[PDB]
Formats: sequence, structure tokens, C-alpha cells
Amino acid sequence: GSHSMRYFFTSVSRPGRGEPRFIAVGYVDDTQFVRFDSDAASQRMEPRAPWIEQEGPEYWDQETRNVKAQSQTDRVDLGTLRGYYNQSEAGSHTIQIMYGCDVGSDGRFLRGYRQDAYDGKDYIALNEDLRSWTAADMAAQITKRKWEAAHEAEQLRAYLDGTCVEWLRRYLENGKETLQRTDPPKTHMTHHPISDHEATLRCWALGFYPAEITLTWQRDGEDTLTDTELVETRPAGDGTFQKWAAVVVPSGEEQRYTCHVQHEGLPKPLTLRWELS
Amino acid sequence: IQRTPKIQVYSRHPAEQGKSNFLNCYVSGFHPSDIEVDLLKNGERIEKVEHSDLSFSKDWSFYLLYYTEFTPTEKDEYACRVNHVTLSQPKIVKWDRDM
Amino acid sequence: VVVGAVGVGK
Repeated sequence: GSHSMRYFFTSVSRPGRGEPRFIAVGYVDDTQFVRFDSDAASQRMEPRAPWIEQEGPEYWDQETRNVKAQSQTDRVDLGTLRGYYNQSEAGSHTIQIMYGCDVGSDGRFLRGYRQDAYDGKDYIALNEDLRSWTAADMAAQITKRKWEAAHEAEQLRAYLDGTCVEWLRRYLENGKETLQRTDPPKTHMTHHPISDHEATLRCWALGFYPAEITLTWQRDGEDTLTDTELVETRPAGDGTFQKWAAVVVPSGEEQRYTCHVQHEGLPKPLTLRWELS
Repeated sequence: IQRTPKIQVYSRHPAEQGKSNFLNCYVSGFHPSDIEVDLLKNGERIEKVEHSDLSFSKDWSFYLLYYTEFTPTEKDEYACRVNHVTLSQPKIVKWDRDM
Repeated sequence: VVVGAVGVGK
């Protein structure tokens, strides 16, 4: 199947409390493999997946200073964007950056992306074609003009369809044992009377990987969005994920509601029904 | 520019008393990233609690996994306690086995 | 690997 590499960065100004907190995290698919935390004792890019630990001290020496550079850029940008938005020097603000690339089963480039946010809102993003930028508002258009000047899009394209796609392809082999696996969802339903005449049907999916999944409830074959409680997909903490969906039903009609589970490791869509005798 | 955490309390594996397991508190959907999370055992703060590195979603909201090894019993109560700017008082979420 | 080329600011 398809694979991805992604880096997430967060920079949080702490006015009068020293430099901004800086936390970086790298993933392959839904598996974390590196991290950097400005407040952590190490002050180095640390490994976080077994198969990346073999990388030599040159790898960790590079990554440490590069990820620190990105941190210093976010340190200036916090001040610049403060000006663009005419904000005081007393408030805490947040820059967030996400970038990476996607490949197919054969290791060929599919997609590159970069997106930036300020205080949790869209700021500027690189377009799908990797040539042009979309700024979210008029302040971010100032940056878009700076970056169109200095041809950042072309230097960045270098990484997103070049360096990125090659190192993804290495990692995917250094860790071929753990990363190529797909675990399909163990499924089952539960039933909880809320009273004498209504009950909660809860459709569970556990132990799956990757985290993408779909749960849907059908009443006589029709999709009920009524009384449908869906939780966020969550990590088991072992590399797998969990999700559930629930619908409140009239007691004695449990047979007419059916739950549907779609996942990549599933040869056909699972269909589950509460089976009263 | 502020979102309140969504809080989920659950076990890594299905709970069976007497057998080692993991207690999970997943807080997602919040902004800003300043947040406080404690796991509670009969209302008392559990001390050896680890967490994931801060990351975030397509919509830019943050998520974190706090966890600790525990052995469920019948009598013991487990909860998650989260404090965030969006919250006037720390929210406490009790561990329910079927959630 | 992270980006190597240090960017220009915002």
C-alpha cells in the first residue's frame, strides 16, 4: 500500500519565560520514529522507533542541528507574525508546521505538502503542484511575496519530491518488519439498557493499523445519523488504534440496526447485527 | 482561537481484573497546547505517568496520549483529570470499561 | 530526514 513521511513542529512563545517551547515529531505512516523537545534534557533529535536506532552518529548529528535551525526560524517568525497581526508582546502565540511526502507501493513519489498555521488557524500552504503558495489572509500574503522572492518553493520542492522520497524509501526498508504490516480491526458489538424500553448499541473496532477507518449505522439498510455517537479514533498505545460508534435504539428493535466497518485490511466490509433470539 | 479538549479514558487491552494492562487518557481537539493531565487512582494522583510527544491534526488542534501500567480490580476507581484554559474547573473523567 | 536548507523567515 501507500506510505507517507511527515514532520510536525510546534513553537510556543512564552513571554518573559525564556525562549519558545519547541517540539518536533517525525512519523512514517502512523508510527512515530523521531522527536525533539526543547525542554527535554537531551537537546538532541532522539530516536523513537526501534528500526531508526541503527542510524549512525552522523545522522543524529545532522538532524539535531537542522531541527534546531527550523526552531530558530520559528523563533524569529513568532516576532514577525506578531507584527503583521498587530499583537502585543505579552501574549503567548503558536506557530505550527506540517510537511512531508507520499509514495506508492513501488516507492514512486505521489504527493508533497507543506502547511503552516498561526494560533491554530491556516496561515500559508504550498499548493498541490509544488510551484505556488496559498496565503490564508492579507498578512500571510506578505510572507507569500517574500517566499516568491527568495524562490523557497523551488528549494522546498527539492526536498518534497527528492530527499524526502529517498529517505522514506530507506526507512521503509530499515523497518520493513514493523512498517509494512496491516492489522485489521477486531470487531464486536455491545448492548446497554438505558431504561426499561431503550438501549445503547455500541459497535467496537480494536487493534487495527493504520488508523484510517469507517464506522456507520444502518436502520433497515438506511444510514441513521440520529442518536449516532462517534468517538475520535484513538491509539491503543502499542501501535494499534481503537474506535467505537453507538446508537440508542428502542428495546426489542435491536435486530433492525446494523453496523458497518470499512478498513484496508478487511477483504470485504464487515456487517454486524445484534442477534436476539 | 480556543478549543476545549475531548477526553477519552480506556484500557489498552480489554479489561480483566488481576491482569496487567495499560490505562490510557487521550486528550485531542484542544488549542492552545498548554494543558494539564493527571491520572487518578481512587482520587489520588498516579505518579509514574508517561505521555506522547505533542502532535496535531489536519484542523491544527492538538492531541496527547497519557498512559500508565495498571492492574484493574473490581473495587478500584480510575479517572483522568484535565485542566485547560477553556475549562473553568478541572474536568474529571472516570474510567468506564465499555467506553 | 528533516529539511536541510535553512529557510528565509516569514
